[PDB]
Amino acid sequence: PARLLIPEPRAGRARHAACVLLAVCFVVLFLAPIIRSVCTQLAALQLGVLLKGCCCLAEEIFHLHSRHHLWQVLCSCFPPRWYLALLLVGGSLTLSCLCQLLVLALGLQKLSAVEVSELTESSKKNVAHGLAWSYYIGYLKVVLPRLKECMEELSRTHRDTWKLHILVPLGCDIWDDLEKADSNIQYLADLPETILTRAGIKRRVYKHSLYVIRDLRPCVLEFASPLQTLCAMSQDDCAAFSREQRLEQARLFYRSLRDILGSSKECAGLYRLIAYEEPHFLSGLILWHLQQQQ
Amino acid sequence: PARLLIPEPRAGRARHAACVLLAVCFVVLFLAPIIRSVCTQLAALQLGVLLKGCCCLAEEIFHLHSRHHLWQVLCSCFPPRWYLALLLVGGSLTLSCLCQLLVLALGLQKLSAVEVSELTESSKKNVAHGLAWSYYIGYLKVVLPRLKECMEELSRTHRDTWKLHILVPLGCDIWDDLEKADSNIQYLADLPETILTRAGIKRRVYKHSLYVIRDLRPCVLEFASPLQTLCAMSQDDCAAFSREQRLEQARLFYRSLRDILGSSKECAGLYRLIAYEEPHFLSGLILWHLQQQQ
Ligand SMILES: Nc1nc(=O)c2ncn([C@@H]3O[C@@H]4COP(=O)(O)O[C@H]5[C@@H](O)[C@H](n6cnc7c(N)ncnc76)O[C@@H]5COP(=O)(O)O[C@@H]3[C@@H]4O)c2[nH]1
Repeated sequence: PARLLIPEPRAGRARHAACVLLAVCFVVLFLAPIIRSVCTQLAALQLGVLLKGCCCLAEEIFHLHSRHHLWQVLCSCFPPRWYLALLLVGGSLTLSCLCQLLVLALGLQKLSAVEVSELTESSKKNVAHGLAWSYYIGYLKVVLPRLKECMEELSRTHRDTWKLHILVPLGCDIWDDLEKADSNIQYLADLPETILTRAGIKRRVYKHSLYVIRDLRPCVLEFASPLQTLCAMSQDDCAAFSREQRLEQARLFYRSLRDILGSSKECAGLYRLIAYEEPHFLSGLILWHLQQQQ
Repeated sequence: PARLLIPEPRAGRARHAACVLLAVCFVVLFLAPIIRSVCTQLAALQLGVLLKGCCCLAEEIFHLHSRHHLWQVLCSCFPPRWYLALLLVGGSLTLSCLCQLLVLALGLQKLSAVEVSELTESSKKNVAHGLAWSYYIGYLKVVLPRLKECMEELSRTHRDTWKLHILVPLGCDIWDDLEKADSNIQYLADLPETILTRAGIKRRVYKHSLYVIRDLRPCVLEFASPLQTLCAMSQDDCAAFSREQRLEQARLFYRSLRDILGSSKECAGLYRLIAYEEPHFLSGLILWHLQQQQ
């Protein structure tokens, strides 16, 4: 199997390194008269933060009813601990205000790549987590409990392997015809369908397929579909989206899906996530996962 | 029809208000000796930004190969115009460094609601835009060109109305049985299906339905499905997601879908977005949209 390097979540040791550098710099400040001097700089920052809120009253007043329907807007305007800044302003000029305005005009407070990356993958509001929730709720929550009955119905036409391997290709190749993927992968038949009236559509139909892979074992197998969506979210270039970020979002999607099916409760063992990169081959990986459980 | 208040995109007039306040404050500074003093504050900011990059070398060194595979990491570490800060540091102490570290330790640089809102909806990497791209590529790109042929095939069993009204309920109510939605909405039949081998599944089936609404007109009609996903992304509470943000994300989804089908090229006039809030009724709105085109 190929080496799976998916990124871990952020541990948050940067604050620890900042604290250590703070303590070391205080020790070198060792080897009372200057503490007031600290305040002469400190509220100098906390003015400008307030200034940012003042400018954020600018556009938000054009969004009163359409986004916020007064006190809600000013509640949303500045960071929530606003009284510390005024508390520090009271404990004491135009140069500071003009410097903060000269910063805020030219826009030199642009965050870097790693900061927006941690802000993206920290919140659960990016593309990959929402799309993984869509794939979990819309498909996997519904089909997977009805898998064993259709398997038994085809059985009247190996109980360890009655699962649903989801191929998750961390990359670009997504194929509709898996018989073009290898000469070893062969189509045999399909499962009995599933009929559900979902979201106004009456009798929506979910299907499957059964693939026999030999040298001599059957399995159910399909691709994780919405990666295909990402495959058109950068090729068509109508979304601001790059290939390196495409690989990043695919790894994030596999990580989020692994997390969701980790704490899943209905999906007992019926799923089996197979993920890979491009280093024939795919049948060899399928056979390795298939023999691994036995 | 109900009043549709969807939020406009950010115009960006806050920078203009900052510039005006800058010019006015410079005029009051009117009515050369102090400009060097500006630099004594100015690089005082640009040190600390560099300090943030120093702390962002901390956790990123635990993410060398798993996210970035040296120079790529330091390239991603600080904001890209790094030389202006060192240029300003050269033009001239421990108090400034300790103040910036004391800020970065306690974490008082937390962005407000409106800043993270503009950062979210500014980039095309939130939940609603990616999910709208999924609904456009997976379903609307495929089905809609094959609509007229199925309509003509049922016609051999009103050409102005041969469309697909997508009900987009900006809210919480999403129903599977539209006959429970009103006594006026009646199910009649379904369109001939669509069979496509998509993403490894052989013979995936797309269906539709035809609803006759009288007092005396037929139409095709369905719900925008993945809003249902959002309806379970906060009720089950396994995602950090609120109801006010649910209404916000639904409005954002309708806006993004309106934008995508605005610049669409295959979907000629075959879609017709109907969106509403909860103020019987739904049939009255459907009849108003249906009579509006004629
Ligand atoms: N009304 C309606 N009838 C349909 O047959 C249908 N099929 C798809 N869709 C909607 O279009 C989009 C395309 O599916 P996508 O591939 O991007 O992810 C889909 C897809 O990965 C998976 N899935 C759903 N139905 C099938 C299916 N029959 N076969 C394989 N996978 C499916 O579940 C994901 C989410 O489905 P929904 O989020 O409930 O609505 C889908 C989706 O929004 C349909 N909408």
